[PDB]
Amino acid sequence: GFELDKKLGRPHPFIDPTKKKQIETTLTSDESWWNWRKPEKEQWSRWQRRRPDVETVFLKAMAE
Amino acid sequence: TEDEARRRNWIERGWAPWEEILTPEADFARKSLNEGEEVPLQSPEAIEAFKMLRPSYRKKKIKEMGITEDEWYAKQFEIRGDKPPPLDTS
Amino acid sequence: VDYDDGIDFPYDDPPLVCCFGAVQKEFVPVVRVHDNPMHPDIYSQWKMLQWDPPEFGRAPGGPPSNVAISHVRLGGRAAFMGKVGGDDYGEELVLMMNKERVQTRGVKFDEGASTACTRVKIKFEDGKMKAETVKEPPEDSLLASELNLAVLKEARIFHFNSEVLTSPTMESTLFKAIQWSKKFGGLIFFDLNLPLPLWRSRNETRKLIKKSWDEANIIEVSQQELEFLLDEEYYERRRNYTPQYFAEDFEQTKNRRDYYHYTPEEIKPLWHDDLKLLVVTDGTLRLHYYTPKFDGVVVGTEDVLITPFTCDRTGSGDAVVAGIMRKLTTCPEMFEDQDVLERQLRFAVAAGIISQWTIGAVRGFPTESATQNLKEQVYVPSMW
Amino acid sequence: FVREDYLVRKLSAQELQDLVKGERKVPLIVDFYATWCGPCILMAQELEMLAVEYESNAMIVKVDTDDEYEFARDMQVRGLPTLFFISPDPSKDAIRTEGLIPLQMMRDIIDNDM
Amino acid sequence: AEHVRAPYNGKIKFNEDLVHPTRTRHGHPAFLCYIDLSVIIES
Repeated sequence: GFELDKKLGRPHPFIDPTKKKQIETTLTSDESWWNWRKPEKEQWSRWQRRRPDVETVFLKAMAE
Repeated sequence: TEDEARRRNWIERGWAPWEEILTPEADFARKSLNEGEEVPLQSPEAIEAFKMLRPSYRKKKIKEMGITEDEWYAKQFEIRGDKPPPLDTS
Repeated sequence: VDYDDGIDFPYDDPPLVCCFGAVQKEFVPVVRVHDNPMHPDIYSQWKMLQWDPPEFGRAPGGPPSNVAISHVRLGGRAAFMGKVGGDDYGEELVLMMNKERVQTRGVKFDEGASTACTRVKIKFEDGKMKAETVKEPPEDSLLASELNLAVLKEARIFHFNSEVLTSPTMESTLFKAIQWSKKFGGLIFFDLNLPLPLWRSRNETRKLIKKSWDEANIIEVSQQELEFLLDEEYYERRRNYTPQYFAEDFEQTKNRRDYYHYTPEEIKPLWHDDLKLLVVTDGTLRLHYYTPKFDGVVVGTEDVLITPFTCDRTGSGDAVVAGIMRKLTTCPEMFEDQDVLERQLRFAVAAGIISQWTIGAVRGFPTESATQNLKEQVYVPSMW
Repeated sequence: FVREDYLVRKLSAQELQDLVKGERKVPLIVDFYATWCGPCILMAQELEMLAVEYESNAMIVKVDTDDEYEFARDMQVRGLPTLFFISPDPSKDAIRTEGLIPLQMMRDIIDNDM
Repeated sequence: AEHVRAPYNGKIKFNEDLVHPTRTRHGHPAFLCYIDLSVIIES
């Protein structure tokens, strides 16, 4: 599996799933300043959709 | 002068120093902008206002003071300044 | 009634829907009096009433053929059931429905009739000129023997408008077709679209529509239609009310547009046992939905001012109804899940929004891809 | 000196009643329209073209439903656009057409039915 | 003015007692640093 696909260049995750850890627990907006609090309601952005391109279509086809 | 101007404001223009109940953000803005633009805060009131920006710190402080949150919220709406002499209705 | 028709088949996807009524070009049925007319001759000013419309014409509907075409453009399969003449205009209408991939196997031709032509006689009763129908047009002259039982068997939703109630032949044919459709398991979609005669008085229209209203599983009415059917003056007074001294909450101070959500207690007179979904549409701005279990509103929007020179609201309600049917035929959980219902109704909101950006109802019906793109652009990703 | 831009005349209910009552030599085409109706713009242009075609061999008039709503309802108008083709012979019966019918359809009706 | 940007997704770990609270020119609470502070990102 890993440590061999990474050596040979075969498709593999960038970070080994076994050597992976979560990021613990962060501020809960009750121990945070006002400027670092997540908004209560999701905000419309006009950048909320990912931009289409050739690379995504070709990668999905090659994954199929 | 700034003793008769205030009296004239009170009498002719209805001025009164009503209590402004502020959020921690507005209180910190008032207490911290009195020092400078980007300076290490030195006045203890500004330091306390900076600490109160996190409600967790406020909860720990009120727990140390041994009082619940509800009347601490009610403690905000207290009339500041001097009190008038009591009424002797004869 | 007694037996079945044709040969049983698994049937292809998406599920078929049937639109029953007249096939006409444009012809918005809902007509009322508006107090803001433009120049009687200069039609270049009349676009100003498209971006400041009368409230009854915010998202106008049309003939069932519009709904069928819109439903097919949104990715569904639809069939139209009706009669046209054997002249050039009837063939033109059938060709229009065929190029839109609407099934015309349910269309009956009449070689001796002129399509969309009605014979009337002009009389002068009590000093006022009037007319009375001599020979009904072929679109109002479909007989119960001319129905297509294969279509009624395959169709999962049966759609019709209250325009057929203005013709007795079409009324009898409609009720026979509803019997056939309910026999085979289809759902009845009543899209009111009250024509000009049916706005005369509340009680007369209630008596005229009560039977078809009670024969429907899904009903779509506009805000004006619902308020006319319940009480126009009460809601007019309620909208005009202003507190005398102070507002009861902060939001009342903003003088925002009224989006009053009718309680199911107010809807109670119009409710019956077989009604699975009632949708009240304030254009594309609001979609008030009512089910036996729950009720709510879907917040939408509109922007015809983004294209002032191509905007036209004709056909927007047809697009909304077509989107509703498109999501109903493929998402049975809409009738039972409120969150799913709102998420799928946002699709119909987007479809109605796009349909207002083009001159012409049929010409401007959106496709499924464009409708989904607009839905994902307008709403935040958590509301998809 | 300056020709008018529109040949289709707008009439009231009373004026239309007087026109129908009086002697008529050419076919009378009555249009019901509303300025808030989107399809009525195309119908207006088509009827202007038709009036240009039939110089004196037909009479094209229009009635606004925001001014004669009750009159339109009496005349069995179920929507817009709606046209009434009234023959000069009182014995014959008028024809009501509903929808954005083609100009050739109007020509056929006028030629072979009025 | 140079901006230090986070090089990884993670959790910021530093002691707030070695820094002095201030207020930015944008109105935000912040910490002024006059020492060789070490900040840990738990990626």
